[PDB]
Amino acid sequence: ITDSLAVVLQRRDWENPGVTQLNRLAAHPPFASWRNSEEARTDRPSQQLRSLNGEWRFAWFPAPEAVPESWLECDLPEADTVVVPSNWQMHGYDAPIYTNVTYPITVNPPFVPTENPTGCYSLTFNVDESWLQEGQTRIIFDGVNSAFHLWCNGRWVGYGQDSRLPSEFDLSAFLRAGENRLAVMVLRWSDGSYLEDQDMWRMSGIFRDVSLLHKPTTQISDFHVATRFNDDFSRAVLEAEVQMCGELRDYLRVTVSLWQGETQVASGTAPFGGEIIDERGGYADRVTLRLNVENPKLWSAEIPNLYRAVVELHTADGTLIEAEACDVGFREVRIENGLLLLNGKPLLIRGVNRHEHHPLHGQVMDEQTMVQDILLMKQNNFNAVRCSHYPNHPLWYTLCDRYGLYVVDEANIETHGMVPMNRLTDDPRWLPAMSERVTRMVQRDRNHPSVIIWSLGNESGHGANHDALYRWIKSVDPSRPVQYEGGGADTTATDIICPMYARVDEDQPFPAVPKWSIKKWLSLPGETRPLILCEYAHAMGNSLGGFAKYWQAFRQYPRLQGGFVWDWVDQSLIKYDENGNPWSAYGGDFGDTPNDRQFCMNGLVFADRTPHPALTEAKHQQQFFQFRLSGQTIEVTSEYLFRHSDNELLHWMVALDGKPLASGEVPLDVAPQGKQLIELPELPQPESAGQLWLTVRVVQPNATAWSEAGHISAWQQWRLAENLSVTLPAASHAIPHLTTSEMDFCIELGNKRWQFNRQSGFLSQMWIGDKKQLLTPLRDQFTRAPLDNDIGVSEATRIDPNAWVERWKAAGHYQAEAALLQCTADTLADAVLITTAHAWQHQGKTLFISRKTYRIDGSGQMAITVDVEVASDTPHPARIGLNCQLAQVAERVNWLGLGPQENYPDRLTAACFDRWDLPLSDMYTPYVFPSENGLRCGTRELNYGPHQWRGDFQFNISRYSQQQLMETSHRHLLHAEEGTWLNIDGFHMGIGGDDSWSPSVSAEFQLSAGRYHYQLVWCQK
Amino acid sequence: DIVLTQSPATLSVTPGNSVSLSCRASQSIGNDLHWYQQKSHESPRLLIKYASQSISGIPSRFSGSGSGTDFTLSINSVETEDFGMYFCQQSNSWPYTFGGGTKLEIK
Amino acid sequence: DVQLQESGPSLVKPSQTLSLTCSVTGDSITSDYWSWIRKFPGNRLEYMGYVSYSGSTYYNPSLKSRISITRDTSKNQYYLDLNSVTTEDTATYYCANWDGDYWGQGTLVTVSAA
Repeated sequence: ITDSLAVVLQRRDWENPGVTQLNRLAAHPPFASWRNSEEARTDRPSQQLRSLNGEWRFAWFPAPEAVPESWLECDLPEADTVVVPSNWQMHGYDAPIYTNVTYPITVNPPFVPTENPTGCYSLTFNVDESWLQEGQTRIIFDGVNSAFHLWCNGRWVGYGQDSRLPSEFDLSAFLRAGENRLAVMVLRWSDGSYLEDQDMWRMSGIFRDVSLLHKPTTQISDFHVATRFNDDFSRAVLEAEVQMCGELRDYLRVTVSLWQGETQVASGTAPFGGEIIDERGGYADRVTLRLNVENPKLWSAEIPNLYRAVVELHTADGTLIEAEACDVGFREVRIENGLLLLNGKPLLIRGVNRHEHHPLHGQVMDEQTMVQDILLMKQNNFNAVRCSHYPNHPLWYTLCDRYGLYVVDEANIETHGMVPMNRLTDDPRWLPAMSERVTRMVQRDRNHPSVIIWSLGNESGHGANHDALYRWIKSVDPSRPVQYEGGGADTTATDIICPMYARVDEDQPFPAVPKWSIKKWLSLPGETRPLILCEYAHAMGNSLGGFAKYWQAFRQYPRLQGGFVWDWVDQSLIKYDENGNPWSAYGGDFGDTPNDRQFCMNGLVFADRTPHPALTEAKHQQQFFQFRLSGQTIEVTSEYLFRHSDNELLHWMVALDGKPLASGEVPLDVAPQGKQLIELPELPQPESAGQLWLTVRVVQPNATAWSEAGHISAWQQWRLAENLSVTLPAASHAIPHLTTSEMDFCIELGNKRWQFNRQSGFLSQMWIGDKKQLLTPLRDQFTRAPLDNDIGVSEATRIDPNAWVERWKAAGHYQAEAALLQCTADTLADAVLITTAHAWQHQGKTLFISRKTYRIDGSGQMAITVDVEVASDTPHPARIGLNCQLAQVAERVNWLGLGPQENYPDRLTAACFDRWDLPLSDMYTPYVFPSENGLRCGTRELNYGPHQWRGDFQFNISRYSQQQLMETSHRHLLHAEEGTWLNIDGFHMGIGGDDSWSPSVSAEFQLSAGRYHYQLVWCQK
Repeated sequence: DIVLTQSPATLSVTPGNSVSLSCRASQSIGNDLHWYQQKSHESPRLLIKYASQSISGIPSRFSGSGSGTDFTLSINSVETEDFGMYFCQQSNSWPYTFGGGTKLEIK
Repeated sequence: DVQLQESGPSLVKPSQTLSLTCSVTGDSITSDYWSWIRKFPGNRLEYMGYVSYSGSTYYNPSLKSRISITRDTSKNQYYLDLNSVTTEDTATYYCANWDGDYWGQGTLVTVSAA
């Protein structure tokens, strides 16, 4: 009766931050209740721990109030059979909302909307009579979003908030032998939502596991581990504090044993009863053991040395009541003298922020996915990850512990959408709610070695609540530093200056919360903390420009210990078309309102875990070996702090314009922080013209746990020499004929013919034989289909006049009209010479001026020479080159320049100069939100079909015009055009990326010279 | 690629008795080893995933253990419906590969 | 609930292209990763490949570029195309989701000159 919906729902606990839970057990590290020490030791599975994951019955309602009392007693006819865990939006019930800042619901704390999507889950299951004789049977939900009430066998059990941490209830007295039934009612919105405003899809449900754990009556209630070291780490102390619940009987003992493999390293036994703590005594229900470990193997992301710790609760006669365990990693984390140290050396964090996202499963995580992510990261030169912005699925820590990644664990607290940001975090009334989001995280994850820093949440301004919570942590677990960026990045609530999007060299001095240039921030008066960016280098779409600038500061300034790139995966979701064809969806694609569109796609990898090209630029910049070339000696520097180059080979090689002349291989013997000298054999040197390039690669000959054999971990290339070509071509056998007309000029020579339209001034067509080559005339191009960064936050509604695109738009770039100023043909001794001039103007303003000369010679080669003039007072153009639509469509593209991957000017350090050959398909980058892409810089020669262009340029080539790109919201809607679109740039502006909501292109990468010159040679084979 | 070797190739047992099947990887695959059952004229059926994780709808008598290179599938008290082929499969690295299989027959 | 079913020719000639269709009912093809697995006459299983949500494909190197896996959301089906088949391609072909929870019934395809 008092179990009635009617009664229960009445209190509206989900509209009250003063009730965060009802009848929930305390937090603690992961338990299994093994009843045999070996299983515990070997991490075998505990029969005392049962999963309730699977098929559950579910029914959706628009408001908690629309639930029928019946539900409590019996299933529902119309209840569907759903799989758990899952996100009900993933099943169709309601839509997922992709909003960033702006809260999904209306801001009226602590109220929530009356229309509040309720999901009723139910499960019928069996409890074995043995579980009811003794012990305690409790239930666990690893993640319920956002809040929920619970009934068992028609009785009300409890309530819980906090989507990202476990809620546990003792079912001990509601359970009946055999058949039991659970009724779980999950509310989408609650007062907890006010604290969960992270930039991500807004979903709901029982999205993490459900389990049953059977514990003895007298049991281990919690335990913590700690490791102290001596000056040189040659000796450690493992300290374990154990607490128990139940009746304390003198025959009770505890044994803590430390294994390393099969080998027991240390063991300790004792009975309950701690040291005197105060005037009343000590804890009789606790015991602390201390094990001495000589020459412990240390844990690090470089070498994840782990031990196993077993905690046995037994009686003195040797009888085991129960056992728990955890992996142990010996490491010390400290900030000392402005530096963050790990095991005494200073880290350089090569990290990334990662959300729990699956395109198919929404926010439900699985082992496979976790592992994939981990390996990609490790393969790509990452050390660390930040749990943006809440505690993750438990297994995560374990994997990191094991594979080796540093983890920053973060409280599930984000109130980004309040005004001001502080509003709740400065309010004592939210102190409790917040408090639980921090404390429980710590109680749960504190024993993992991978966790090296605690974070108070994200973007919730800076309030007195943070200060308190930060102090709490420091008191409770001084083993790790605390960080929080809110309120300016350097408040009293953080041990590290941890801004987001601070530029390297430029300051952004917003009122109250400026973002100084990182190099400058450190030397502000009185400042002494280390600086590590919590988010930097916004990887949204065609991005990552300038990435290297960061890497370089990091390397030059000690107190700049790296940062976390934003972010790992694109938060795109899968949708299906008219023919059961899938496609990547984003903000607002689910009729979701209000929404932030593409803003959910900032990953380095696509939702399927396939990489964006940016990923390489990272990989290379973050590489652990560094090179310098001096004469014919290569100096190698190791950035490893703990390990020796012991699975590393260096391959070297010399080549002249793509042609290999020499190769070597040399095994690296460099210690962490060491140098290795490498002298090369006498290097060949040819008479032939061209550039000679040295390229080196570090290879991992043997496979590791996260890499295959032959994995390349680093590389670098240098230009060694140049033999300039002092050779004049063979005087043409033939001579081209010029046929004039009033419409055009024709040039014929051989089967070849070229036509220039005298009215437009462009080369309108060309034939090889009877076949035409163009579909579109060759013409000047000064624009580009806007990248995400060019656009920023500019919308049709709300225009951002500062966004590059807006400027360009406003100035007429996109709609300027050419103007023939001149077009002449002249006959040279051995060639024809065409000469043109256009002016591009908009509203009587001449933006640019293009002046060319085409010169066709007996060789049947045309040489284009171009010279642009850009008005000082017009926004600098995105680019400067030509384009045209070719008639042909070939299978491959071959070029001699940077590649193989897409590379832009402020994003090309990872690319190598060489001869690349790839399929056309590979020259297009499927950024879900179409834009200019696929560029390759420093090209010297490009070959497509019978064409060959030569010079110094950047280019791109696909089946999509710039216009089509520019006009398609999703990549799935693009259609291949008639032939091949070719864009050949003499120059291209950088892509930026410091952030994606303000101009981020550094000046060095802006086409601001005024005068631009370039030349080409088009010809055939 | 990763090679999975299963042993024994064939195992005869009398219903009621328990058995354990072995699967070893040529190199470490962490916990990315799954077990499948396959009967004549039928598609494979997933029994255990990620070395030891249980699957809804599968008899409780099936359990998995192991990590790295050595894994085991155990059947506590074999039933007649258990006779057939058992294959392990790794998903740690592409291409995913299957073991050669162990045939479980009545003795 | 979800159901998968293979369809297509049971007999093909050497050198031709073997093409199979996997019809998915109960849920969208955009809601999972899809695979093709085959069993050779000698009880040997081979994971041919799979297509994930982004459209990226993974093919077994053993297939020497003869394989193509595609999708059609409008028909809620995905396909397997194996070119230049030989007697070595005679096997029972199955479609299943990446998780391995849903499998088709499997279809025998025999490659013979006759």
